[PDB]
Amino acid sequence: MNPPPPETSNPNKPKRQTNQLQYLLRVVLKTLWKHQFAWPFQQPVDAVKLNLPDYYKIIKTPMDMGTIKKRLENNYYWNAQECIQDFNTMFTNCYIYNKPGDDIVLMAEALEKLFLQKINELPT
Ligand SMILES: O=[N+]([O-])c1cc(Cl)c(O)c2ncccc12
Repeated sequence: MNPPPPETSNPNKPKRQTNQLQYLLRVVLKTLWKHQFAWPFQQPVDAVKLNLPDYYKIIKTPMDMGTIKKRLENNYYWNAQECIQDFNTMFTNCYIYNKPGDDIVLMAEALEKLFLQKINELPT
């Protein structure tokens, strides 16, 4: 079945809140969340429901915007770069599992371009 979801808290990890990390939540994630193509990325891939029994055979560092949102809400990250790496893992996993031009990939590519637009300029 499905693996445990990625952690959204960790008391051994030091927490921080920066202007940039608040912006990644309130502006970047909250607007990506509203996109019509966001729904596949709002929660961990349910390989059992989706009948993708090889998914977690191939994807060993899963990530999703639901997990990122909870991390941001928990101040789980030390800096904005940690959060941006999670977004990139999410996108890269989708391009690894799937193939150019697949419906799910076109959705990921639309979100990625939007994501790149929004982090082009972060607050001070
Ligand atoms: O939720 N989904 O339907 C979903 C999400 C993600 Cl992130 C994927 O890579 C998928 N790949 C193939 C089929 C469905 C997928």
